[PDB]
Order: sequence, then structure tokens, then C-alpha cells
Amino acid sequence: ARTKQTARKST
Amino acid sequence: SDQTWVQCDACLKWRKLPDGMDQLPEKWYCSNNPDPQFRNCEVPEEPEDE
Ligand SMILES: [Zn+2]
Repeated sequence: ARTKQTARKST
Repeated sequence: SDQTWVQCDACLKWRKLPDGMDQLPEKWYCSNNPDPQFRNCEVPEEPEDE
């Protein structure tokens, strides 16, 4: 599958 | 830790996944979402954080 990551400030 | 998203191969929306889902099928669709709220291609894509 095509995935990505993005910043999550809460963690 | 970051947020993982997967793209639906049918509708091209990005869907958040739980952390640690490190194995996915070659093609993935909204219908496979573990979250029932985002399990239909008609549900709008969630916004990213600011
Ligand atoms: Zn879809």
C-alpha cells in the first residue's frame, strides 16, 4: 500500500 | 512519533492508521479501515494537523 508519515505534535 | 496514513487505491483519499500497522496489502481500500468511521470512500478525507 502507499503510505506516508506526518508530524503529530501531540506525540 | 508521527502519524501514518495510507492512500485508498480506489478513491485516492489518505486515511489515518493506528501506529504500528507495519504490514499492509499491496492495494488498500477504505473498506479495509480498522476504524469504522472511515471505512467508506464517500467519507471525506480528514485534515492534517496545523
Ligand atoms: Zn476510498
